[PDB]
Amino acid sequence: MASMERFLSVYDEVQAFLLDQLQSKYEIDPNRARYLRIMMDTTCLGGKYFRGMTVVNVAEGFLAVTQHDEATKERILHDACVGGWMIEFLQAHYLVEDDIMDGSVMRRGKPCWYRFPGVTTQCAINDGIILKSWTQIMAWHYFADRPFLKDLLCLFQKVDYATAVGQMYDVTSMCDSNKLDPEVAQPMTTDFAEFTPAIYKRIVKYKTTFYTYLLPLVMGLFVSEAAASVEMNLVERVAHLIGEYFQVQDDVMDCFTPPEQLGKVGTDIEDAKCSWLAVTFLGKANAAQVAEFKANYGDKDPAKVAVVKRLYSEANLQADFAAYEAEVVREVESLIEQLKVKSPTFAESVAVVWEKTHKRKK
Amino acid sequence: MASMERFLSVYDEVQAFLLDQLQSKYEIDPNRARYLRIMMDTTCLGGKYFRGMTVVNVAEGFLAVTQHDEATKERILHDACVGGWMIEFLQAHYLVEDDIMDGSVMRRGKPCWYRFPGVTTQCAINDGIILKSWTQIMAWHYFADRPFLKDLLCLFQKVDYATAVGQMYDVTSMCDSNKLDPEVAQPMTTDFAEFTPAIYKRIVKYKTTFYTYLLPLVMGLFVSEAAASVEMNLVERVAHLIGEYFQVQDDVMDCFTPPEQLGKVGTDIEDAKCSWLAVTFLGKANAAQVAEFKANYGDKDPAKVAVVKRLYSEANLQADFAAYEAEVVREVESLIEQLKVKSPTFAESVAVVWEKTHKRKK
Ligand SMILES: O=P(O)(O)C(O)(C[n+]1cccc(F)c1)P(=O)(O)O
Ligand SMILES: O=P(O)(O)C(O)(C[n+]1cccc(F)c1)P(=O)(O)O
Ligand SMILES: [Mg+2]
Ligand SMILES: [Mg+2]
Ligand SMILES: [Mg+2]
Ligand SMILES: [Mg+2]
Ligand SMILES: [Mg+2]
Ligand SMILES: [Mg+2]
Repeated sequence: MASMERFLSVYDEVQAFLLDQLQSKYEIDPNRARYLRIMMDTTCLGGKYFRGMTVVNVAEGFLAVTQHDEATKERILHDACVGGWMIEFLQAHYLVEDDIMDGSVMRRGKPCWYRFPGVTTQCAINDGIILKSWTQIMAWHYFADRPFLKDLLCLFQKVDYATAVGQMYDVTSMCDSNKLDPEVAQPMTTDFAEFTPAIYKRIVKYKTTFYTYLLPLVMGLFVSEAAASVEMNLVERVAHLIGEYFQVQDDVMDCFTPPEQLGKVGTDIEDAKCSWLAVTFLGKANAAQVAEFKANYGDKDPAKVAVVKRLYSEANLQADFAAYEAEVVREVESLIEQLKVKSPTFAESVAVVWEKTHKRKK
Repeated sequence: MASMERFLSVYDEVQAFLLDQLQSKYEIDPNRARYLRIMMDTTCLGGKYFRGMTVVNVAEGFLAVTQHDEATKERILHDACVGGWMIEFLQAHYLVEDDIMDGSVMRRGKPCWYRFPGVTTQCAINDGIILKSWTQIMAWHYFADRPFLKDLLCLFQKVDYATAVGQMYDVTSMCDSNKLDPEVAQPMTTDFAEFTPAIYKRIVKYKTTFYTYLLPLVMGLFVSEAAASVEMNLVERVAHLIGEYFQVQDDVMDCFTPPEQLGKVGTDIEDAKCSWLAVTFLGKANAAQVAEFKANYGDKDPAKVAVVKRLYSEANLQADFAAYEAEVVREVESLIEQLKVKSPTFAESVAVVWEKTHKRKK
């Protein structure tokens, strides 16, 4: 796609500025500059760029239906790219830490950043922190004169906070709430009482929906200066729904999608994560099925993992997924329909975003 | 001290707001709210609060020499406390990650946060991230109406970035620059060619001086609205000097100060850190001394650590420290003298900050 290459060109423009600043104002040596360049490329590139490209196509939508000088058209497009990358970089930040947390071995077909021989966990933690720091630097540089600044930084902060809170919920999802004690080591849940749709929804919302759909959609609105034209309660509502779906997809892909296609090696079962599959299974399984699940979940043992994957297949889970997908298509159509009232151009943007998500394989 | 208890009361006011927001807008359950409260208390409290109390006494300085209503006097003091805590929280953030990175066992007399049985490294990484996130939340809440907002956030971002960059330099200080390769595992330096005053100064500057002296001093100036009265080039110059000293202190304390007094268990030697002691030793040691240092540095082996501590003691390092301290007192007096020209009230503030630092034991 031609549009994806134009977005990727602003990355090179962003990377060159970021590395020159390091050299000119932070006294970095060539080899450490090289290291961070490699770190940037590995962590930030290789993905679908769904999040970056959403802020671009929300922005383009308005550009087709708005009178602007050629120069303004150009600057809004450029703004959409920097906004895109900020998000991309913000995700990169979260991925790096997520991988050390979930103990993953592979991201986007290459090894996980911390698993690079010359990196190790002790560098990666800081590398991630720099990735987040970058988002703010490229904000204060590029958007220094822009009206939408205070508002962009405020949303960024808040979206970021939700993500950290969501991450906290997720990494402690295999614990019993009432047992949580910083002084006593945490045992897995034996009863799985916190594997409810409710508690799962709560997790997904904060860890996924804010940075994945809310942020790019509203960021496209900011760069366009079109926040006022749409009803923000709908955007929050649509973003949390497509966001929920996007994470449900990610969960099934973890178990049933081959790594070569996925680019990721599954880790949920071995980590006893409160995934949609675990929750949905427990949502329909019988007494014998449940007991066998309890005796097998949360182990790195290839046999116990296989017993669970068989338990999922037998429970006919891809039937439950198609019934969930059917109900989401309804509610997304609904909300897109609602969005036409005030902003037809943003309503289609959401129709396109939903389409690309509802279609993904990796 | 009475002033330290008043600052600590705003912490309780900050913590209560932060935890109520979680409950009201982020759907947190009592036990997870309890967890973060404990996490906040352990990471943020227990320290000297040098950084928080500096923004307070810079602010008070101006208040004694400026006409203000009782209400304004009160609001500026309150602002100084929130500014103080932001910094305290920003440090807390860095400490948590620093401890996993340096592999430390003890912070402020208690175990390192990640070493709490009920925490583990996988939670701690995110906990740290939340600590940083908090600083921004309490910024956007408390300083939403304040003129100094854009300027405070901009400095915070930049100071934060330097710290991450400084951290990057520090964790890779036992490597050879030219060998750094994300694909090849990193061997210790055998030649120690990057153990120069220059390279050490470069490290300390970015990892310590920005968040420890620059940030609180200028933050006190912002809350007072007094940035214009002082010359910023002097503040940057004085903060990087006292900051250098503060880190030099931290290095000697690592080796020669007993943990019971320090609250920390030393880790530099075992990690082959580019510390002031290592650099200063190599700066005066002979051929036989150097070779023995090379064959012993960077090991967790109690015997090899002891051989190094003896090498430091023999090289009469506390003579070199007193000559460095003497030269810093000169240059700090100098800069304080320079600061009297435009701002006598801030000049004393720096005279007091230097005094407390030059006096510390822990
Ligand atoms: O399966 P992955 O690693 O793609 C994941 O969705 C990433 N991720 C998603 C949301 C927040 C985050 F920090 C990280 P998860 O959390 O491991 O499921
Ligand atoms: O000895 P410590 O742990 O007090 C240290 O100064 C902390 N610290 C200082 C600066 C930045 C940072 F992230 C952390 P160091 O780095 O381990 O020497
Ligand atoms: Mg995760
Ligand atoms: Mg993961
Ligand atoms: Mg997953
Ligand atoms: Mg360190
Ligand atoms: Mg340390
Ligand atoms: Mg130290």
